[PDB]
Order: sequence, then structure tokens, then C-alpha cells
Amino acid sequence: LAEAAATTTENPLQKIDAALAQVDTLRSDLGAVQNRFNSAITNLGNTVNN
Amino acid sequence: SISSLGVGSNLPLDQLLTDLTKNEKGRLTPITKQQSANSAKLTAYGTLKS
Repeated sequence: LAEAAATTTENPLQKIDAALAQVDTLRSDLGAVQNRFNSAITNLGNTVNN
Repeated sequence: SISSLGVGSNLPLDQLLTDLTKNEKGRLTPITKQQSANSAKLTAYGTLKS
């Protein structure tokens, strides 16, 4: 469960920046996979036609 | 110029050749799809630039 903090958090900006970096990384990977799949679909269409 | 056909056959050669041409043109469609997608992307880029 989410604990109740007894003190003030230190350098929270660093934690938030780390989280944002995580999200950016994941978005980059997802975009890469999207492009991969689109290229795959195009290849499959050409192959089925041939 | 005339492109007469079946003149002495009486078989329905004309529409048969037409149907051939149709099915043969079938092969060109995927290229059309690719072109359409890319053109839409370019127009979208233009809108974003605006």
C-alpha cells in the first residue's frame, strides 16, 4: 500500500526527471515496433500479390 | 484503328478481352495504396508547418 511520508522529500525533481526519461524510452521503443509492423504488413501484401 | 474483333468468330471475344484487361490492371493497386498513404503524410506535414 502507499505509505504515509513522515518527512519532506529531497531532490524530487530528479525522481520526476527519471520517470519522464523512462516514459520517453518506452515511447521510443513502441514507435520503433510500430514502424516495424507497418513495414511487415507492406511486405506481406506484396508477397501475397506475387 | 477499328480494333474489330470476333468479326468472323461470333464468340464474345470483345468483352472477354475487356475483362482480361480489368483483372490484369488488378496488379497495380498496392502501389496506389502506398502512394496515397505517403501523399497524405506529406499534406499532414504541410498542415503542421502552417
